[PDB]
Amino acid sequence: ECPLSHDGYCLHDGVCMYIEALDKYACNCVVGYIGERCQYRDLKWWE
Amino acid sequence: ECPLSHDGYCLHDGVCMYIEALDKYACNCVVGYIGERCQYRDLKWWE
Amino acid sequence: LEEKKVCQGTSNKLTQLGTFEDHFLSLQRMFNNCEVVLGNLEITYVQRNYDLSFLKTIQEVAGYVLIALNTVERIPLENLQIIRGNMYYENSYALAVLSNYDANKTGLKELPMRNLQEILHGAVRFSNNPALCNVESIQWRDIVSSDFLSNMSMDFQNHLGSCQKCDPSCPNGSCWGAGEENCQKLTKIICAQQCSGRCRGKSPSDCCHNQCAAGCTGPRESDCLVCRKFRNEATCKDTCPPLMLYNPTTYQMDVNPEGKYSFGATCVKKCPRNYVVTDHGSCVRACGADSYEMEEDGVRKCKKCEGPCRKVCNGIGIGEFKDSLSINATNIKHFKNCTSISGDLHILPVAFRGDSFTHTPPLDPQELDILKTVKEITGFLLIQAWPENRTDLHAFENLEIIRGRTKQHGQFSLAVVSLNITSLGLRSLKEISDGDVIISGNKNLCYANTINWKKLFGTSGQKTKIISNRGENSCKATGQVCHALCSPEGCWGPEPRDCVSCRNVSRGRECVDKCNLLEGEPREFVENSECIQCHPECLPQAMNITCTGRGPDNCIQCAHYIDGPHCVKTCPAGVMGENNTLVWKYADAGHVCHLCHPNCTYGCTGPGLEGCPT
Amino acid sequence: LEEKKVCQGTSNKLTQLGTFEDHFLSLQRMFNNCEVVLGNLEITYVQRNYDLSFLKTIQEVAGYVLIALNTVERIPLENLQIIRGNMYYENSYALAVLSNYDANKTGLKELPMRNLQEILHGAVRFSNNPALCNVESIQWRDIVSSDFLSNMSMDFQNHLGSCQKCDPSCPNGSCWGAGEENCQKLTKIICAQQCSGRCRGKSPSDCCHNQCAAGCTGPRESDCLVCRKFRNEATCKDTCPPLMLYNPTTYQMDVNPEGKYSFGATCVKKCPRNYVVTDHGSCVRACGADSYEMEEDGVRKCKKCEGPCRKVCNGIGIGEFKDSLSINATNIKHFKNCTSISGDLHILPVAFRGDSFTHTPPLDPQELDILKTVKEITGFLLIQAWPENRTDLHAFENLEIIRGRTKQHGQFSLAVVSLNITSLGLRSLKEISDGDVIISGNKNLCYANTINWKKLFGTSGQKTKIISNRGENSCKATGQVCHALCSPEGCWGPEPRDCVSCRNVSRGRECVDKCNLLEGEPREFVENSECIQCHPECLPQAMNITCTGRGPDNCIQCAHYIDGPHCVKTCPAGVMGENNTLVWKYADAGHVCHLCHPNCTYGCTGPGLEGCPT
Repeated sequence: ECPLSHDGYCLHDGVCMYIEALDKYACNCVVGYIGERCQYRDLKWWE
Repeated sequence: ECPLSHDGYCLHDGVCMYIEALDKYACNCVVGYIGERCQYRDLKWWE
Repeated sequence: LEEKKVCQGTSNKLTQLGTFEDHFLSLQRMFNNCEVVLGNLEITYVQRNYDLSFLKTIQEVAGYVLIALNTVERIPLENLQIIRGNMYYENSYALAVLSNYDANKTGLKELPMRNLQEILHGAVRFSNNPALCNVESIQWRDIVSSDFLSNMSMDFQNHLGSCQKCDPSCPNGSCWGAGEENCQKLTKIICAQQCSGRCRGKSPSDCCHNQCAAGCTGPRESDCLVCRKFRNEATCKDTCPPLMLYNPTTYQMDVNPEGKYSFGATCVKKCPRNYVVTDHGSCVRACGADSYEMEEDGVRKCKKCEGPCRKVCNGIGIGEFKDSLSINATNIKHFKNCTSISGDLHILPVAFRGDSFTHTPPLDPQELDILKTVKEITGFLLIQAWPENRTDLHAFENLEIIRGRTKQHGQFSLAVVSLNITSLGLRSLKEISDGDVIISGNKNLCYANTINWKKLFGTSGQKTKIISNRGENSCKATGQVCHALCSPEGCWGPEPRDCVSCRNVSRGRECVDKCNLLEGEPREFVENSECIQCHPECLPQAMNITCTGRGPDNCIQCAHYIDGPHCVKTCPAGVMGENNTLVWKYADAGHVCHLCHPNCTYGCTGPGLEGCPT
Repeated sequence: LEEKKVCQGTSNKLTQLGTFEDHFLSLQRMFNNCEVVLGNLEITYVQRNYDLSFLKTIQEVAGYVLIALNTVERIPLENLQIIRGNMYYENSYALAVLSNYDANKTGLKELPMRNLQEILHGAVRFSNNPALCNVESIQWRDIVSSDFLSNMSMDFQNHLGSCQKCDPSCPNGSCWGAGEENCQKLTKIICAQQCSGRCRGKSPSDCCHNQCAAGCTGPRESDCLVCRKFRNEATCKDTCPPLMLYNPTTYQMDVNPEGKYSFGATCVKKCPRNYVVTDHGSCVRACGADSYEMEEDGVRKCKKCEGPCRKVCNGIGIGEFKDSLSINATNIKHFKNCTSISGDLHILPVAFRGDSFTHTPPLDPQELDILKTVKEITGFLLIQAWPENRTDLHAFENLEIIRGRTKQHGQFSLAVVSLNITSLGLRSLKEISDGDVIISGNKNLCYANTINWKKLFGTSGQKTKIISNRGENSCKATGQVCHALCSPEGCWGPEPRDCVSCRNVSRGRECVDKCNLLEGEPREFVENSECIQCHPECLPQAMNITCTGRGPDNCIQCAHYIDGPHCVKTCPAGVMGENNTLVWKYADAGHVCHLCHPNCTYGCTGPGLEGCPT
């Protein structure tokens, strides 16, 4: 898990994983939310 | 000469000459006037 | 047919939209039957034994390409031709392939990107994927552009030898895969010195037009494979053929019958019915620095700024809004008096919450009354958060129209998702023109399934998505049905204050059963279902109508006197005229106003001197 | 001389300018030392022993090239390179040689036109040169435009053969008359199969640019010899680089850092002052009828005219006015309400005398007053006849400005020669932007040397030529000098109406010494040395000034009733007003008016209701 520096980075209840290869951080958006940090709600498929 | 058809075809006191080769009609502009029918007046060299 | 099947492409740099199984469904729901990716292409977190077979019809990508962090074995991009790298991944690369291996040193093996010919803008990056084979010997000087030879870093750790070696029937052992077909076909560094770029061979007549981007068939322009600039539906030009051409003999402009509007990387015969046409016929999003708009016979030209032309307001993202992703509590002040937001509006639940990432403090809910003067939104409207205590969208009173220049996900302009609100709060919305509406997720929201959007949608083909919004059953029972008098087509609210148009007609801000034609105290007329009073000088007609307009010019009979076309109360007696000469008139038989004698100074009660006595 | 010395080129095509020695001297000074003919190149009627060695510098022509009826030896046109043929001789040809001989057949021997390499338009013709050699073995399919090959009319019988054959060192012995360098040098029928246009060798690697019009030194656009279209002091472009590019990534016109304006055929940075700029970036002479030239501080383009549109009026020489040469008594009615003239105006004695050849009756000598409404001339004004009765230009007294777009002779923009008029009559000339002016050959005409034309000239470089007018002392010692009640300079005649500037007050137009400040019934007041009349309703102050401006509140002591900022002959007595109420005043001894008691509609005369009946 990413350190105590990127808290609140992942909107809409997504976890913050640390990519060990590229040395980067990235979200894991729950179903429905797309975007770099899970902001939007997939409108074409759900509501 | 020119026949009884081009009377006044040559303005500004211009004699009408006949070119029998080309079967074309042309003026002999008195000195000072230019143009196909001697209508203009050469300003760039005189009044 | 002359158009392809486009798709929008991802934008999630390196996220994971769920688990490995419900991520793949996001890949195949959007990249299925693609022909040209309008955005980007990102293949990430595709696990072993997963079937990638829809990647066969992808012929062109308008952004970058990211093939990183997956453990599939074969990705068949066997039709990718050109990467017109508009956007850059890592701001330097237009095609990146990194870490395609799981823990036990295995992963991606093949990559049949044989048809990849040119990468207009950007670079290529290969690092740390010790399972990809045969793509190490590919000479890259042929595909990338000229200058982009110091920023296309690359390295290949292919030492396993577990792949069949290259076929010795290819140009210097440059093969993308295995077989005679999968071999790099150079078309940039093999042909004659006097070639202008792409060249399907070596003969001095093989050089291609400098407007083909990935090789050609013949030296013409209409034979390009993919082109670097506009497309006049048969050829591939550099700039669209202008509407009017000069004339070096008469110093005039001559109409060009081959007139095409430069509509965003393709020439078209006519701008869309919702775009602002530039002076020299080029569809643009919105003319900027100093101009207006002009709805003349549909063609929304924009003429010029003169005087106090108010400032226009740019939507989220564009301009200085690249960092923030919504109207957070550090930029809502810049919307102090924006009255036409040329762009888009994002209301994200991060606004009212406040994040320690972008250091933006929480937004005060009453700050949203600033938007009470936003008369126009040209792009799209994504409504995704709204304070609980509020009963409806209070800010956006009428909006009057949303045009839809840009859209959300390329399909939607209006978005009302997951709102606890009770009412709409949008009481005119008269001419929504482009895009669909997603109004769903609001658990308590009645009077939505009565608005006839076909009366509002300008473009033909748009549809509604009104589902699962406090189902119409029992909305009448709980009293939430709108006002029972106004003609039912509208009623965004439960009051008669806001209904589609009106019961029958209207007296300003109120609806009525009928105008005051024939009878009534004030005489009126009807236009657009509105009741306007006749000029006081029209005579009360107890028989037929009274007037056909506001001005005294449309009266059927004047009450007092009649000064020509107009109906006057008293004929003029001191009105300024020409040459500083005053004006005096008189009423004759039919109460008609005729002028005095030029002499009569204090006026006259009759024609000439025989009218103005001593 | 970086810029090519241009000449005008004749347009006679069948005329004799005096005698033979006169025709040749006029042709001499006209074409002496000029390197581009912007017109035509008539070389007719030269004779033996003359010298045409001054034709050794003609390099381009912009129209037909006539060579006819001149019995002479070689015509050393050894440097012509292109005949753009913008106008055809006999509607067909662009290089027409006809009947170059006498009644003894010793005519045009040779014509070393070797350097000619392309005729951009029109056919050719070479009839009837009995002694003409080696202009029969040249390729009229290499030079002539590949379209007009059906109009060619070569026919020649050198049955007096006396010319040798020249050095066999060039294609098919295609020799332009003698020698070895005097023979053809072709660049179209040796190019490779895949060459765009002309070339310089035979290899497929040496085709010329697509914009060169006659050969090229190198393979680059900056190496053409004669630009086929717009030039840039550089690479011969095809259309000047536009001002704004499109940038289809973000749909908005981004400007170009190299945009230039199309001035006929050139790419200049800025349009000249007297030329209408356009939004497209093209200096023009006029624009569509759905517009008018709105001045914009010397960048005066033309925007769309809303509703009614200004009456632009096409001058003589343009449009339907083509077969006409002056203001016939058939096209005078077409200048009725033309406040401006797009084009130019010709007045010649043929109009007053009547042309039987054109079948137009003489002009009514008083009909010229129709032209009074004319206010602006775009081209030039040429007057060569005015009726002897009138003594001034009684029809152009309202003319304001002469632009100078299409100027006569490539020269003088105002020409008034061979007149009989004492006073000129142009009281309203204020500026002649570009051109020149000659007023000469007027026996009884004066006041033309007093005006300071240096001020009326817009640009710098213009100059006047005023001679042969009535002498200085024939005017000085006869009384007909500049008026004393006028400026020390700038006068157009005796009458007070017209003498430009004034040294004292002026009743709008007329320079006078003292206006009505202390006496006189209509009094005035001076502002910036232009005294203007004021209300009679004020009181005549026999001591000091009797008004302080124009409005009603500018009476020193208004003799009538004063209502605040307004004093009128009689204060309002029941005038309908704003807010749907009535203004009712009354009269008293102190001569002040106040609002009446609203009780009686008929208007009060005092306090309350006791005056007016109720």
